[PDB]
Amino acid sequence: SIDSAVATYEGFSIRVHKYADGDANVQKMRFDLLPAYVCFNPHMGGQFFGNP
Amino acid sequence: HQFSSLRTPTGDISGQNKNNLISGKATGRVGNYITVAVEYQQLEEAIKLNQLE
Amino acid sequence: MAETLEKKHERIMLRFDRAYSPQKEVREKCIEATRFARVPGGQWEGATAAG
Amino acid sequence: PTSLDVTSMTSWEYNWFGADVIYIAKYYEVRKESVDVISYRHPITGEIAT
Repeated sequence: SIDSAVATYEGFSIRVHKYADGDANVQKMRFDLLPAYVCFNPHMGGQFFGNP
Repeated sequence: HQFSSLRTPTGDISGQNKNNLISGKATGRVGNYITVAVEYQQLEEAIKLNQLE
Repeated sequence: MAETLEKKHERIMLRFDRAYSPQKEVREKCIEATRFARVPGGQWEGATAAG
Repeated sequence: PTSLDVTSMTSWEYNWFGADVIYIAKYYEVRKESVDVISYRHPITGEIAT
């Protein structure tokens, strides 16, 4: 139950946590995201350039 | 404002440092008068000056 | 303004995707409920082959 | 551009897949204003009418 929220940006959700240090009177925040990549078949893509 | 991001294998930022919040401004100021002045004498306007407008 | 029917087609496709995105899981539950209630073998789906 | 009001109320134990919403608010006020009333006093078919 730490002050937390989700922010939206064109179909992407990000989690913001608000936390603080009581003794030093400093208020801090953090934005987080965790991705995951996969490559199904290497033979269905690549690089193309203009041939001479 | 612009920000930079950290990249960690498990999400540790305790060791590193955070972003700073530097604020900048653009200023605009006034220039100089654009003045144009003319003068002529009473007899000149009495005899010679016509179609002054 | 999209005079051609081609340009109106991808707008329709985008609208279909936008409509399909949120209302996806509720319809999954509805389909699962109907299948569970009526299909003769639908009460053990998800573990048909276990051994 | 599009900007939404912030409430930080929901997302409280709930997954998100719908990311195409913008929150817009209607705002009602009540005020005391000075207005000028006009009194039409035509005797025909009733006379007092403000």
